[PDB]
Amino acid sequence: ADSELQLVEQRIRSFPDFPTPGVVFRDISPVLKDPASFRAAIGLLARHLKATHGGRIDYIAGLDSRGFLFGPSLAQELGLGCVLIRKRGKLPGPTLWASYSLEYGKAELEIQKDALEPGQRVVVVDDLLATGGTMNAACELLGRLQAEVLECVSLVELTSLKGREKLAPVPFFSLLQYE
Amino acid sequence: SELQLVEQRIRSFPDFPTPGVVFRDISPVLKDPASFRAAIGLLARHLKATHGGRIDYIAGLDSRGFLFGPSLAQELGLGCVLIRKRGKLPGPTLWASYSLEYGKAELEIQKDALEPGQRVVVVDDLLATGGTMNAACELLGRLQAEVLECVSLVELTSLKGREKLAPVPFFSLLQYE
Ligand SMILES: O=P(O)(O)OC[C@H]1O[C@H](OP(=O)(O)OP(=O)(O)O)[C@H](O)[C@@H]1O
Ligand SMILES: O=P(O)(O)OC[C@H]1O[C@H](OP(=O)(O)OP(=O)(O)O)[C@H](O)[C@@H]1O
Ligand SMILES: Nc1ncnc2[nH]cnc12
Ligand SMILES: Nc1ncnc2[nH]cnc12
Ligand SMILES: [Mg+2]
Ligand SMILES: [Mg+2]
Repeated sequence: ADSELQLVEQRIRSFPDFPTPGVVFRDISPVLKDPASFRAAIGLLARHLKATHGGRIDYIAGLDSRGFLFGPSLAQELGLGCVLIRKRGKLPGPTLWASYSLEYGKAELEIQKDALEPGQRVVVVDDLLATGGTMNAACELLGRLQAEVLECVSLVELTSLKGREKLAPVPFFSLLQYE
Repeated sequence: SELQLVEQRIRSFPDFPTPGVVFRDISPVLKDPASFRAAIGLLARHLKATHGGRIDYIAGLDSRGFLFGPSLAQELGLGCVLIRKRGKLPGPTLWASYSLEYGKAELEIQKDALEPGQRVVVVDDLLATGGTMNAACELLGRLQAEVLECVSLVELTSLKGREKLAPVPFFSLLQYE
């Protein structure tokens, strides 16, 4: 058992029935508050991506909002820029947008039309994968820009919600798996 | 020239999200690794110089504040606490309503985010009217935290955000009218 993974796992805390009945909410806040834990999370993700893609990445894409907490740090670790995929209405200039559902509601994601040029290689990062709706919407938009999505990564994966399978055949990797 | 790497990576869009606003887009700073690194480094060096070893935590403001908070905290060897838009955080919370340049909103913080006395520097991407950053200071004030300083990448000086935070020290890398 990797001690690095334990530093992350030990800092996840759970709240039942938030924000709606029957949801078991995984709170990442303690990971951010513990510098040792955050550093471990970024390092583990970066190690995976370095080994899996050999540096052949152009940009990291961070997902509004909790994905914002990991995107830039991960990109910086890898020497890469970070592109923003945001909740609809937040980004200026020409955009594309897509509707989707997540575990406990629905929303719309959006990306600036000039965020990526055709052919550019991207890895998508978010804090947690659940139903995979949010990540799938991100992949759909990056596809509209003719970007190649190499992989999607998160800190946490809720495997009972089968988000992984929803993303196929786009590869996926998480640090931690809960039901 | 480190500052110029940041300066060169701000775009502007008139009348977004509403008429009368000139929107400063930070996307290009994030997209250019050298730009982003320069920004974090400039912020970190300022804070180390100003506060020595007296900062306990960085607090980053949902959402665009999240882009800088964790990086800045990591650079300084500190943890980052989250101040989120109301409704987003689990557990017992405090919240406060406020006006920003182009709308109204509400921020929230977890009651156990901080212990009384602990010293915090608040980070956000951009300071306009100062309403957001002020609301964040209020929330920290209710937890009896000591807010040492507020910082941002961009400051819109004609909106007098600095005066709303006074006498709390404020520092920004870039200034526009
Ligand atoms: O796999 P899914 O079922 O789509 O759920 C996962 C997504 O939902 C949450 O975001 P949320 O919409 O709560 O916004 P936030 O990031 O601002 O918390 C979470 O941060 C993921 O992005
Ligand atoms: O100085 P003020 O007048 O308060 O305005 C500045 C704030 O407004 C913007 O946030 P916004 O509410 O647009 O949400 P976002 O961070 O998700 O873009 C920006 O990110 C600052 O936090
Ligand atoms: N169960 C959960 N916990 C935390 N964030 C989530 N986003 C979607 N589902 C979630
Ligand atoms: N003029 C502006 N540009 C970008 N972000 C902002 N947040 C508040 N006012 C803003
Ligand atoms: Mg999210
Ligand atoms: Mg903001």
